[PDB]
Amino acid sequence: PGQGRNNNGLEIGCVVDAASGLLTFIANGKELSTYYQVEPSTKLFPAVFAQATSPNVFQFELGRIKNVMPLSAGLFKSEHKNPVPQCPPRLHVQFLS
Amino acid sequence: NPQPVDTSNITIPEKLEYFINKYAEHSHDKWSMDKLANGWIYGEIYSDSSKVQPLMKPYKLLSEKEKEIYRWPIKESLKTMLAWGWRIERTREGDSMALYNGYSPRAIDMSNVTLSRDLHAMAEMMAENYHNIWAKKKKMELESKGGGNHPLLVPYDTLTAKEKAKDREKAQDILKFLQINGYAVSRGFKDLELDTPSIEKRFAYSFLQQLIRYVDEAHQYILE
Amino acid sequence: RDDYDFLMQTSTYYYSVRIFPGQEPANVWVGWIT
Amino acid sequence: CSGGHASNKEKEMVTSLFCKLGVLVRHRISLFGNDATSIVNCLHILGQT
Repeated sequence: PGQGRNNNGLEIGCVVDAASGLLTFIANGKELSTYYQVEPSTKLFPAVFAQATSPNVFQFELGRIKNVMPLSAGLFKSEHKNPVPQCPPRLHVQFLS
Repeated sequence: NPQPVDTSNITIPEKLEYFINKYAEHSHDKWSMDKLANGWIYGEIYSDSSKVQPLMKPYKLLSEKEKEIYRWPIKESLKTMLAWGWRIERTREGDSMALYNGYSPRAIDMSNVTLSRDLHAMAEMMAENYHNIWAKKKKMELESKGGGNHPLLVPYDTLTAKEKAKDREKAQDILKFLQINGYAVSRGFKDLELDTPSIEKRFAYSFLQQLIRYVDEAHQYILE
Repeated sequence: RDDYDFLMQTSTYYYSVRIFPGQEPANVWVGWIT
Repeated sequence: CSGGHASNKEKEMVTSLFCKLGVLVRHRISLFGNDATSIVNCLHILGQT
């Protein structure tokens, strides 16, 4: 729709299928047309490239949607079967320098 | 003695009607937010003691008579902004939403919206106009009263940050809402042509031209 | 709401990014990198 | 190299300054009320310029 989105900050949702390699993106509750198919054993790092136009730019919301594991259940082996989203201290934001 | 930039002659274009709208709406929304924060309630009678407000109905249910004087500051703001010649360009997504088409307590948190520093100088100087308007009206009121002086009547740069705060923040909120709408605001004109190749364009050449002219005048004086 | 059996047997993972209001979305890219 | 380049028009008109003030100060030290030292300083620095 463009323009007004202030009802809630633009929520781009990244969905990864580790069994098929399908990369689908959810934007404000609707699936986007762009999809990426990757090859087996690919290690994908969650990443955001942004140019700062405000003091608050973006936020890594580590959560879950209906019928999907959170990112922690895939990142960590000890939390493989835990549907509750988590953010252990090991995970942290890195920047290219 | 401050003169505000007069703009009574200038008129708003029709393409700015769509901007006049939704800003009538947004100002009504934020005014209702302030009222509900103060405990104002939707009551048909406007009694201050019981805190019942008949203006809580949405903008569409609001009457046009109170929509005037309401739209008045918005009208003068856009009029003055155009009076400098500054141009605003509307983007396609605006008309897309146009054709797309109890009370509603949704408001926009505009604090994190940021303008450029050019837009900041823009807002500062147009806000200086706003302070000049206020100073002119207060000067007229005070000379009519014939006695007194006001501490904030001092010149704009003489005002402090907290004193400027109201005028500045209303300046940014209007220009930021404009930017998020997509009306591309810029200065009236851009440099048609600058004579950079001019050898006299530099300071040194003009200085030494003045110097040689004055020293030759002094020469014919000294001959005299 | 969500089916626990499907939910435990699935291998799909999700994270989301909130672009804050006032930050131009055209200057923000979201996804995965290797 | 960060700028600081007078044009050749600059330099020719500077030479015009030098020549014209020489013409002025030709035998006029008596008229100059002891500022003749200022003229002498000015002509040195111009000679270096």
